[PDB]
Amino acid sequence: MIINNLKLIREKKKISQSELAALLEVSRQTINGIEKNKYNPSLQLALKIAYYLNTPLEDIFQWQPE
Repeated sequence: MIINNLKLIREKKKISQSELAALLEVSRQTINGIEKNKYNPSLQLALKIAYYLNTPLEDIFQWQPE
């Protein structure tokens, strides 16, 4: 039903828009893909933020078909 997500990590990190905007050193419009990327964010989507976030993708990776 639900799986771990970097945005949830953001929630865990308690990072607000100003801070997220700080994270957003990558094209935000890429997120706009969420229209169709509403799935758990792709690694490319995840990596850009995950790069900044103190959280390995490996641990983060949700190998869930859902």
